[PDB]
Amino acid sequence: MDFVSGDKDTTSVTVESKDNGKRTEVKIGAKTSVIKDHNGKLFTGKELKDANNNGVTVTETDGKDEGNGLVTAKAVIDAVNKAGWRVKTTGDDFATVASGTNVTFADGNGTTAEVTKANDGSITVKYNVKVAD
Amino acid sequence: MDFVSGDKDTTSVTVESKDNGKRTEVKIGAKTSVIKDHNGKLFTGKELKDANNNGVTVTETDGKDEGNGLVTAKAVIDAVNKAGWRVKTTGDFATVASGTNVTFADGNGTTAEVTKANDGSITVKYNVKVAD
Amino acid sequence: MDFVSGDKDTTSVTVESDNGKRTEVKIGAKTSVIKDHNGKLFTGKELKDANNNGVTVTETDGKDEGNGLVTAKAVIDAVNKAGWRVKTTGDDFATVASGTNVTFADGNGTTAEVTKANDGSITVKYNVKVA
Repeated sequence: MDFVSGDKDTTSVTVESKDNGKRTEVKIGAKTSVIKDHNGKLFTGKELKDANNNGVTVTETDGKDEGNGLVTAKAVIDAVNKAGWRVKTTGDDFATVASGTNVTFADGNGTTAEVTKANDGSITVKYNVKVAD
Repeated sequence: MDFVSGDKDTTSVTVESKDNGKRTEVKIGAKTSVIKDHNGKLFTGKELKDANNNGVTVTETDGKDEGNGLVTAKAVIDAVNKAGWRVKTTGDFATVASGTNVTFADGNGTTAEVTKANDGSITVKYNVKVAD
Repeated sequence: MDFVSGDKDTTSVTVESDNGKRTEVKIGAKTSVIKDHNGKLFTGKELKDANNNGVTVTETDGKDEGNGLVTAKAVIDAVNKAGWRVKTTGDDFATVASGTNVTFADGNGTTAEVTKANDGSITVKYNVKVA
């Protein structure tokens, strides 16, 4: 009887006999991959390790990770929670706006901010000008 | 022959002999975790159940879920589709999820101009309207 | 002696034998593909049955209801192609995905000011330029 896996990356089955005889244990585990991220954009281990060098510290085990294995709930959740779109900050680079981050469209000098949300969920942002007298 | 699993959270293997005498069935399954969300931010079961109290009803089974198990496609899809960034509503916050249309329109004495570069980068610019 | 799986969609266990005496047991994990359209994530069946325009979905993915597990690449590719749409005046709509730079620039008689607080909260304000 042989025990082989469908996909070597998703499922890992190893048979050992660490009892020096007659006791054959079959270890069945799920190989999981880690999801990385940078500048609000999700990256794999190999991509982030090979393409980016600045400000990032990637381990050797994560460096060889090409993201072909499965993922847990926590990994996905944290990945999305660290992912989003970047906005240009004036004072002159970029700031990462992830999911759940509050963005307030306020009014300033001689302007009137009007941000509305329809029942369909569609967002309409509009600025007005006030000219009296 | 022994049948043990690598990780108890990702994989669950149970050996039983309930199917009558001499018939020993080995059930091998993958333990999956559920993904929750609130205000466009993804939370685990335990996180959503324990941190937030208002307007939310989380079951006891989901309350103990720490998200150490695997996840299915539909769960991830719905989670992302219920996740996004919040905007201040002037009338108090509104959740902007994936795929929802955000229209930058112009109003009184203003001119909306939203352009899309080849890089995919969006440039939003407002103008003032002074004719004659 | 039976080898059965808990969920047929998440886990697949098959016992096979080509001639006599060699019985191999293949255990693999059935994975589902995550699709997307207009920045919104869809399953295989949903995209295939509900959407007709501009999209070509295979039959194997057409029956996919997204009940199986997912790999890292699938999730990563799915999220990075998902996001929120903005009205472009050229018009129509434009899909803004994750990691995409959105610059609030100033124009005629306007002054753009986008600031980021310590909380990470973004405050965008427009000013008027009257010299």
